[PDB]
Amino acid sequence: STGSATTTPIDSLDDAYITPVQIGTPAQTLNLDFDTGSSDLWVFSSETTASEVDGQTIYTPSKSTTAKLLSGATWSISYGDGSSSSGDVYTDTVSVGGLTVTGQAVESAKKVSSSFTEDSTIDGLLGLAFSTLNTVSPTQQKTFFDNAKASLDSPVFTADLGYHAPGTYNFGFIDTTAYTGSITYTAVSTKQGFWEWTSTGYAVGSGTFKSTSIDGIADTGTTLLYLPATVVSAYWAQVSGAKSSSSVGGYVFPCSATLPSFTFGVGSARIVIPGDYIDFGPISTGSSSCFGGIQSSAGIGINIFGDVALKAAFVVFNGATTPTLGFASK
Repeated sequence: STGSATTTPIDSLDDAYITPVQIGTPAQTLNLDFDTGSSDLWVFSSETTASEVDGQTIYTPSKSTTAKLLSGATWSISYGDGSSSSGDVYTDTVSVGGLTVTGQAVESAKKVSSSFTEDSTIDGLLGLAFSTLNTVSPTQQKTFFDNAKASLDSPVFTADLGYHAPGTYNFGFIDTTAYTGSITYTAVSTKQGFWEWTSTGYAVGSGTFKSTSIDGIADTGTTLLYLPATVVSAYWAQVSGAKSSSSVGGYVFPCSATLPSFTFGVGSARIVIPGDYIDFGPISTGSSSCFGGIQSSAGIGINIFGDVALKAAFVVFNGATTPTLGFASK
């Protein structure tokens, strides 16, 4: 089997991407944030505290003839941005782009933190990291990809995120028309539950490539590119007037600037992030200070190849017995 679904930016900045997902019988379609940095499929629901729902579409398990309470199971998750959610668990039929999994754990939110409430465009998350990170207790549950893998034509999914435009998540096949050149594959460590890999270095604009190992995670659920402070300083030093602002919470730059590109290495290959992809717009409405899309990871504990980086590539998440990651230009 295969599946193919379009993923759409939630706003004009590409702050996140939503993909429609069918849950239950008859189908209830929710727009979920596919997140290769976590491993829970959770949704706003009829069980979510009413004051914490503000415009989201909810899953109502009582209206699904295939929903079953997973007795005794609870979940609770906290994300790197400080947001969180928790609740109980149903199993139900879940389909993405024509690919169907029966018996998928659908984690129903009883509580969500304010940032989820305040984002009316995201109805939940669909985790695509390794199932060892799944938070369901006392019986850990598998991701949608883990459940589908055996049925897929090939045990892979691909992320093709657009810049200011829709893109595609495919399951079970590699669309050879969706990228240019060849796909360069690189090793993955699953020891932390992430799609963790080592970039071979970077360049800023037309500058020379610096060969240096940068361990980080391919995370579709993180908006920006978080890299070591040395790398980030070298980037922003090429932008007149750019500075790190403690009050804003990262590097800002004059909105009048033209930003240089940023290149990262994948083995001997190179992925070029155009400068425009690094512009996240005014820090507050009407400001002439703009927020940068490359930020320091120094306070995180891990480097994160988020959407800013991944949207410059066609990315293969290869879930073979030994997982690997593939990157191609597009």
